[PDB]
Amino acid sequence: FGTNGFDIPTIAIALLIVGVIIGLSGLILSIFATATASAISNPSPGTLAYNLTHPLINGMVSFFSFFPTLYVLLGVTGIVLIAAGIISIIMEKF
Amino acid sequence: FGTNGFDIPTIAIALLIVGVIIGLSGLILSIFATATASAISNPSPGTLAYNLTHPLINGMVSFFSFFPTLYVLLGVTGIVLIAAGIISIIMEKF
Amino acid sequence: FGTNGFDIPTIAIALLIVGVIIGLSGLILSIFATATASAISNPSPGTLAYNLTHPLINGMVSFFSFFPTLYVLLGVTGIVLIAAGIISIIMEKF
Amino acid sequence: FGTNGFDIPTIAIALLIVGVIIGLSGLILSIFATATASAISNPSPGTLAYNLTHPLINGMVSFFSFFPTLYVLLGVTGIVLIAAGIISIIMEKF
Amino acid sequence: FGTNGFDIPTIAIALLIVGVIIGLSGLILSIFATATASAISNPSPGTLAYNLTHPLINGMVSFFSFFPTLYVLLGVTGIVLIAAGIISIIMEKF
Amino acid sequence: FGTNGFDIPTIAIALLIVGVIIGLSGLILSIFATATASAISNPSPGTLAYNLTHPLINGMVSFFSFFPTLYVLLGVTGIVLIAAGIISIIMEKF
Amino acid sequence: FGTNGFDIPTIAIALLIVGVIIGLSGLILSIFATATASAISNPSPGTLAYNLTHPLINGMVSFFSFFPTLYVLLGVTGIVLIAAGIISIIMEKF
Repeated sequence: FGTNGFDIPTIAIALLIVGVIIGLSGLILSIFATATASAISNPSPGTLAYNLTHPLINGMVSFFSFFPTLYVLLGVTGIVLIAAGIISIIMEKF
Repeated sequence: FGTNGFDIPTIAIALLIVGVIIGLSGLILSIFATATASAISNPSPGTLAYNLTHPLINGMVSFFSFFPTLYVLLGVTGIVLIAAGIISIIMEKF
Repeated sequence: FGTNGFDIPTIAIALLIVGVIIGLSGLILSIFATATASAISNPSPGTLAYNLTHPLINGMVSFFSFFPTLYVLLGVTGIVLIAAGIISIIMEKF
Repeated sequence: FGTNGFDIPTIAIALLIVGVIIGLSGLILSIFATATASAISNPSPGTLAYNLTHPLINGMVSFFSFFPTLYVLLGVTGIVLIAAGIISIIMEKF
Repeated sequence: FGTNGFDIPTIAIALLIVGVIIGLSGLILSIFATATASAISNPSPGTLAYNLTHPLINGMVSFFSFFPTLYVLLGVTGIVLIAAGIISIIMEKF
Repeated sequence: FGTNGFDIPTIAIALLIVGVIIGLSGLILSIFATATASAISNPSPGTLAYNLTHPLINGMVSFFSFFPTLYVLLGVTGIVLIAAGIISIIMEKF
Repeated sequence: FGTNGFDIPTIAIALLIVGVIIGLSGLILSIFATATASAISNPSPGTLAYNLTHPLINGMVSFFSFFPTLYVLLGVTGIVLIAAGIISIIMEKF
């Protein structure tokens, strides 16, 4: 059901795979982050350990804050492919 | 029942396959999302785990919100193919 | 699901791997830093041992302060790749 | 009763085997856990033995809490296989 | 009584075999589950044994709840085969 | 019941083995720790024997405190394998 | 009266043998347990002999409590064999 490489069943299967992979990624990261939170403690506000550990958790927070826009762009990517497939069908179906 | 590659039984079979694949995709994603919801808990509004986990679920929500337009475009795709087949039949049947 | 080398499932897997690796790195460094803090003591403000040891912990603090910008740039890196993939798709999909 | 490797009697036998194996696993683990609970005592809240033994039972509780999602995913696995078999039948039966 | 591989007596025998196998599976699982229920006791709501045993029975309940949709899909599978056989007969009987 | 190496009965047996091994480990360590607690006495707070013995029990406490995160990660490991098996099934079942 | 190894008279003889063996086992164990009960006395609640003897009778009670589920599973075993024989007959009698 297509012309050259655009196949609607293939697109549906690809969406299935992408959705399930993202679900697994979210599940695994969320499970692991709880273990991280449990492991690290809060020594004191001003002792040596605080100076040793604070920037690491700051980087954790920053990178985990950068993920959401990555996911948004990854979601936006598919609409471009679908529109390109539609346009390619239109171009030489007539 | 056609001219070159447009076959009405083939179109019906293709619609059957697309519908059943989309049904399976919806079923599997809906089943898996319940397990995800059960697995992740709500630690606290302001502790370390919240900062570690919140953007991930934000990305989950965003991507799952992007699916509906993908499905709408995927549905729109078929009408173009059917109309192109009709026009191709008309062009050289007479 | 792509054109030449841009594969959305591959991108999702890469994000999974990067996230889990960063989580392991943060966990290991945070665990080890507590052992470092426990091991080193505070001899006195002005004796020989203080002169012998202070610049080392100063370098510890400085380098651990340099990590956060490294993590920020590492996070920024991925958006460039995703945008480049989108542009590459757009260039020759039409 | 199938096309290449999808056999409904074989699927039924596989479900039988999986169910009976899970039943045996639950029975054996539940029986053994009672013996574990009987064997370990509660020395005191703050003596040496408590410090020596508490994290072990904490790990017991954690791992036994991780089983339920493992079972849920194991159950979800079969629906994917059945749907794949149905789709494979549909693809080349017509 | 058929054309290539579609044989009505063979279909009837296959339905017989599937029905009897499902009957045996239900009988065996139902018999075994009573023994499981008898074996496991209820220690207390909050002692060590409860923490040790509760998630296992939760997984039991979940997986046994996942069976019904598996059976429903297994039943749906046969109609597809019968319809495919009918269509295959129609295609080249005329 | 699988495609290449993913076998649901094998997964169930593996979970059985892992659970029983962890149960035996917890039981043996808990039994032995009571004997350790009984054997070592408390000489005095400041005599020679205290200086000779205290860091050893400190290391005991520390290592036994490190076990819980080891168990948590060991539990997390299985979900990755199950998700990978599901994804591998999805990839080439269709 | 069978196909390869399933013989109804043989099955009946096997059931006869199993029943008579279980009857003999129950009779012998019940007779011997009375002699055990007669032989052991009750010295006192707190003297040396009580500490010396109580766990042994506790183990007696526990093991004799484990027999019933063993008998239940042994009884369940035969239904599986009979159903397997029926299915094997059905498979190649037609």
